[PDB]
Amino acid sequence: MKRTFQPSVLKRNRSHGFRARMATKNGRQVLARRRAKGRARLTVSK
Amino acid sequence: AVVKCKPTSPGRRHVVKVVNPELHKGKPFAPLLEKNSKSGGRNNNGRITTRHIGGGHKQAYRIVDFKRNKDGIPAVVERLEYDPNRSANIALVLYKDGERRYILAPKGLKAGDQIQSGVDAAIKPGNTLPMRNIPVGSTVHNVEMKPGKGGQLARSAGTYVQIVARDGAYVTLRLRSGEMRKVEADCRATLGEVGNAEHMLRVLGKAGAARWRGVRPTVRGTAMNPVDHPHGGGEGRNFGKHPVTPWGVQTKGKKTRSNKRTDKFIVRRRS
RNA sequence: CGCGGGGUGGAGCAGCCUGGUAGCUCGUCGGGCUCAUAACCCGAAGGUCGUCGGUUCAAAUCCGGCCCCCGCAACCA
RNA sequence: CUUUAAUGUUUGAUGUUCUAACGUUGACCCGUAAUCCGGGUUGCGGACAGUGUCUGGUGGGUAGUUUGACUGGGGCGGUC
RNA sequence: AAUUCCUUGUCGGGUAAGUUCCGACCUGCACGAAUGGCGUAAUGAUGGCCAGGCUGUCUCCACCCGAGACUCAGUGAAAU
RNA sequence: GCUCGCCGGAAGACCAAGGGUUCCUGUCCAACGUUAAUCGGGGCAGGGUGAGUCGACCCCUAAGGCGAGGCCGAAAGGCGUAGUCGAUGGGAAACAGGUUAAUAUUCCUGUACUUGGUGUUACUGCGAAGGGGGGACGGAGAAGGCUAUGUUGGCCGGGCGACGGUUGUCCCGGUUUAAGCGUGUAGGCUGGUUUUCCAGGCAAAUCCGGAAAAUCAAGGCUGAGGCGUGAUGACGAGGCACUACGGUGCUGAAGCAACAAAUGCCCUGCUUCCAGGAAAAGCCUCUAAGCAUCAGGUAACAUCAAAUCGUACCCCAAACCGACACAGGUGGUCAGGUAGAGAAUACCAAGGCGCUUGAGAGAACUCGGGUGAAGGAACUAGGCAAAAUGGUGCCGUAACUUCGGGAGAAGGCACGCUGAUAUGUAGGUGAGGUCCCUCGCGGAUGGAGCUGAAAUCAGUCGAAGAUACCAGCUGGCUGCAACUGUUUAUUAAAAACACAGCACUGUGCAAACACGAAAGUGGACGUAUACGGUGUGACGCCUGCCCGGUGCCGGAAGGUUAAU
RNA sequence: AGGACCGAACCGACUAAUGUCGAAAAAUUAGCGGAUGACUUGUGGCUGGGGGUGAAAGGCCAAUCAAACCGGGAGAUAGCU
RNA sequence: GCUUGAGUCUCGUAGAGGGGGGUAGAAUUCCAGGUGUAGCGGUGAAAUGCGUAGAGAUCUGGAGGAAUACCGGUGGCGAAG
Repeated sequence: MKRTFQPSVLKRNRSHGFRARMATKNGRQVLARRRAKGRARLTVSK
Repeated sequence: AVVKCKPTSPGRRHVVKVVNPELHKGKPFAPLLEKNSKSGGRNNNGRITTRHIGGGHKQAYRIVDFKRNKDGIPAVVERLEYDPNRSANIALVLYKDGERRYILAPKGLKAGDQIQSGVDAAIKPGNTLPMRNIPVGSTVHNVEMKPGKGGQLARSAGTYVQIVARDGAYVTLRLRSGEMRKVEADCRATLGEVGNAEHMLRVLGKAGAARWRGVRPTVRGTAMNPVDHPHGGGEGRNFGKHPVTPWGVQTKGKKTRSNKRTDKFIVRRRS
């Protein structure tokens, strides 16, 4: 079968990146919530 | 010239190709081309507005000047080019001053003729001039609506506009549909009929003959499920609903024209 | 088994609904027109209102039992 | 009172024309190397068009919903 | 008949025997002309039927070759 | 270590992606591995990735995204211009050999190349966000010319051989060499050169385009490969020498010819058909606002810089994605010998592995298969399954048909090995010799050597000669659908959808329609031979009656009738 | 020339068998259809929940679809167990 | 060879001979405006149809398609149509 996860960091960072979230208001809510729970990994980035 | 091919395979047996031995088999003029990357019916919001469009072949757009603003200077037709975007052809025309431009290809026009743009033009098919200097009952095309737009009406294969009367500042036209409308008489119209008048007789043949052009399979509503199309559902092709569009509005009988801003200029209408 | 409707001169249909009088066309009989027929014209007759009972001043009519006839339904696991 | 006549007056319903609202996804110039936009001339329409409030009609395109019970299983017929 | 309830309708052909198939009869419960009608060469991992070749499908199984089953040593689940 | 067995267009050799040290050495065996384990992609410590030419970053853009103003919208925000990002695209430059336990076009040796800064000398007009050329281009087919590469001959080195012959037309191994520069071939394209004029290129222009004439017939541009140079170099079979017994040190002959020949290159070609096949910059060229004893530009030369990150290993898998060391999935490239049309298939090469449970037994039964007397669909829902047909050349081939088919119809025939025609032919390739010559990578003539079908006859052998793998079951009646194609990923692949074609109808451009509160896009940078919708569904012979009810179009006098 | 024919790579998925606590949450073996096109796939962006997409099945939208996933209304409500 | 067959050349004559492209007027239908009023149309008679939403009739202008009055004659022309 062809699995539902063919990883590609170029494509992965364009979507779920730090700046991609920081770009819009809806995304800015996410960084707020993530930091609200005290989650060490705020987003997917090295 | 129209030619009917021979059945060497299922699907080829119904093709008829309009072949032009006069059309230049080389390459079009360089400075008059630009990219015209497809859309597929999408808009700014990325949603499909118009159905059955997308895919197909890639075509380069030829920027053709419908204006005919280079006044008076005589021009010579160098070569006829095949235009993928229009049903008509395009002629590589060179003026006397040393300028190359594309224009539409009128009917009785061959390579090497002489044309001109302006009120000083003689009555010869291919010449573009204001409509108040043209005899009534003429046969023209590429007619404008504003002094400078470029030309809107009669811009496809084998279509010809008939001027009925020239009463005052307005000229009564009898369009291709049969609708008669008055327009500002100072709008330039190109004499004669447009060529490529065999385009109508072209029968595609294959399903791809329509596919590589740019269309998509038009799905009938009665095959769909009622949630999708206003028609649909049932067990064994059932119907009963009055024919409508996939958005509810009535089709097969309902005049949707309602502008009123241009209703004033319109005299008669298609019956 | 159940629901709705029907049965009327020889034939096909009204009138029933809202009860006291049964009409129309064709057919039948008689006469006339033509040499004769058809056709047409004139005149007259013919109906237990399917059957029985009940209610009633009055019943083809309203109700019910039965016979005949037609349409419809006779289902899902 | 009924039928009617001229004038004044009172608003209203058509028609034609005009320019100043407005439109202009017409041409040219500038801000500007920018086909978006604005501004300025001008040409074409023109008190329409279009928009806002109110109003009738159409309206499954869309939405929230109703669609009885008894019942010798439920439907059906019957009934309350 | 992708349509015929009664129906395996009736006749003829095909098998020794044919509720399917084929050609017809019209008595079409309830075909029908762009919710297309009647035909049609080629095409079809399509549906139904028959003939030939061919065979263990079957008549009726037998033997043989390998992987498990079985035994030994090691490890070591599951539904209930 | 010696045999055996498997893949070998892969189960091999390398890149991208993605992982994130899994790479190497020493050491250890609790836990991990479906068993043991002194073993390992496991634990522990240490070691390992070296760049001006590869990639990324950089310069330049597509789809598309963000988007100063601005337009729009309850707010958020939406759209979009100038701009600015965004490769899978374009653009400057390296090949060969050697080495480490592990990296190397990165390190060493040898030999070259590119783009800029700066300075001197000799000359000279340079100069933009502006203009032109260029970059720059489709599918398919065919032919010629080559190379990669293989076969073979010759040559050199070694051998002459544990059962029979084997100094012979004998056996084994090697017989490799780049980038760059020079030459500019086969071949491709285009007529060159000069003067003048010009409402064209938002300005200018000597550049480009156009119109006149003058002159000559070539010039110019491009271009694989070959040949020299690179290289009296390197490498190099195999010996001579030391073995911590892993390998190191040293030396080292031959190194050419011929034929066959690609899907690589020529080809970003040529021909042809049509559905008519990115953009921008680098690069080259011309001028403007101007600057001109300048500044800069062109050629040669001296010299300096070329920074930063990535680089180990896996990449058809015990390391990526599948919960697992999972019979699955994963883009691109190289891809030998024999038979063969072939990248199929059978066996082999370089190379890599025997799949992480094994030893016995030979019961029923089950799975994967072999063979099968007599019969041959009697099986069964049904010829499901198996069986069988299966290649090339030639002969032959019906009803019907849209005149292409049908058809590879059906049905048959000939194939092996040796000799001969011919100490291997037709044919292909093609040196030496000769002559000519606008003299070279040239042209005719010449034909050895090399290579090599098919055909006919004759002879021989077995049961069988397309001997294996590989490799059609055929025909007839008939329903549906024209046909290719698409579809329920994970029970339906069909008669369903689609389809070109037909018809009615909507739409005169700020088009109808659709998305969107709107602006603004799409429709279309199209305009009635055009666009949206519905219905039917190739082609052929046709397409009969009804406007009652419903829907819709046209006409509005009257009646009815809202806000006001 | 061909939505041409036979047939690998590639795509797809008709039959049978094994499998059904499988080697695997649709695969393996043996045969299959397409294989110059309406072909195929890589890289990369656009379209989004009554919306998207759709050669139309109510199939597809991260193993989930006649209205996805996550959180919040919410300890929804229950004449039901 | 000849020339009376047949055929060519030099010059004129009559003709709806044939094909292509233009153009004119009458008449009919429809369309727009104005005048104007209950019939119009039709047949043996009648009726369908048209009409007070204003036809027919009459005037003005226009859009369109086909056929060519009188000339026209048992005239001409053509192989025939």
